[PDB]
Amino acid sequence: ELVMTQTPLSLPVSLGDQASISCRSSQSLVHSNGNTYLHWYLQKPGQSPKFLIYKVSNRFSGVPDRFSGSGSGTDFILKISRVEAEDLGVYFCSQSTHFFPTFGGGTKLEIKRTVAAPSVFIFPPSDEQLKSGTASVVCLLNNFYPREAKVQWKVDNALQSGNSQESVTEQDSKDSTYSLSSTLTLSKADYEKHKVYACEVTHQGLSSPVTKSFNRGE
Amino acid sequence: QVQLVQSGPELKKPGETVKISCKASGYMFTNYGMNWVKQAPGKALKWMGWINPYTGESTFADDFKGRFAFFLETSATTAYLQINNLKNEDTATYFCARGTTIVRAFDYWGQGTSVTVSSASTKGPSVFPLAPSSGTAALGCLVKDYFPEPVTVSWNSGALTSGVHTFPAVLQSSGLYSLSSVVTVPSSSLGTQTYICNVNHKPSNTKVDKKVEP
Ligand SMILES: COC(=O)COC(=O)N[C@]12CC[C@H](CC1)[C@H]1C(=O)N(c3ccc(N)cc3)C(=O)[C@H]12
Repeated sequence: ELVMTQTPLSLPVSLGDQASISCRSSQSLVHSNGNTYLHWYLQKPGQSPKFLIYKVSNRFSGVPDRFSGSGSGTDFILKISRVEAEDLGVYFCSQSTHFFPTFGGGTKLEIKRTVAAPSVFIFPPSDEQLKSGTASVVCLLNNFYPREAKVQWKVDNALQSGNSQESVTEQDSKDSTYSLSSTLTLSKADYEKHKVYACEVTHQGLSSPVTKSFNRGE
Repeated sequence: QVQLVQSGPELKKPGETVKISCKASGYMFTNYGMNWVKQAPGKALKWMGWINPYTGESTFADDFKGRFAFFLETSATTAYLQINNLKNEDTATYFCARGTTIVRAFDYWGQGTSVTVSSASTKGPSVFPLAPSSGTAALGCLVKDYFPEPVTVSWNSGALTSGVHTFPAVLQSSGLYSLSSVVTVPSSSLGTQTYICNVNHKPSNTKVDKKVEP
């Protein structure tokens, strides 16, 4: 069967620069009938793939001219000259010259942009949840770059470990930033043992860690 | 316009059967291939097979011989994928994609249908407001303790899309998912504009709407 190999797995690239994704089949993709059936798709996060390039070098309808396919035989390139924020996603090549059609492993294209500080918001647990018997405290870091961020929780000024979770969005398709939530989950009983609830953020954008807090019953 | 609209998410027990539908519109149904592609959480796409509406004929990749069938309802321009004897390795997102045979490509895809194979019963989420306090204020819904993925979240019946982040679901030691959806908004509209998040978790038939106030 037909291995297709994409490189790189992840391609970091700056706005306005050129991105090159390479794709390489175990055997030649030229059909006995003259044609090379190598295609490119793009999948943005949560979304179904979108048809991008067909037969090596032809853009599909509605596809920006800045996308460009090339190569022959066993090796192919997709070029995204002058990159835009909305170009973010996973790029797949696909051969259908030989039965059965295959897809390469995909290349995730990441944008690089200037550092950008988070906005931090804290959320007490609600009454409705408190009366359901648990307490979740939510800390939100909105629109930041780069991704890596240190979020510590402090409860009455004691450092917490291993009782919170983080979730991170995909890079935003307009401004390429990330957002993150840290959630402290406690039982309503542990919760009422303390008054102060604080999340302290450390990030490349901020010159000093930012702390966002509240005392219970506010 | 070519549209490929597929049936909603499923939860199934190991060994059961699932039929997934993909309703096609906007073109002569019988003149293009119907292809099915499997995608596992975090994985490359895999071509399962296709069926040829014109001949009724099906063709499968090696890995998908045996437990997999494709059906057609020509009159209703609907294609199906049935999987028998479900295993955990079938837990995935499945896409139908139209085959434009003139250049042998998949030009239009469905939105995907996610199928979780689990021994566990479903569990609808509890939904709690994340409330704004004190020119830009944040506010949200906490969608707590559900199984399986996914939930759909929208704000104000979809009429508010800007400044909204629905986070990836995370698992807790309990075996269940939780996520938050937040939005940022002008802190001046807090006392005019009313904000409702709409949470939908089909595998348990939970459809909640939750007012988020100060
Ligand atoms: C040896 O080969 C085999 O065992 C079975 O081969 C396949 O099923 N090939 C494929 C190739 C691309 C795509 C997916 C798979 C389908 C397609 O569009 N055509 C196609 C080709 C030619 C005309 N005229 C119309 C339709 C196919 O045959 C299907």
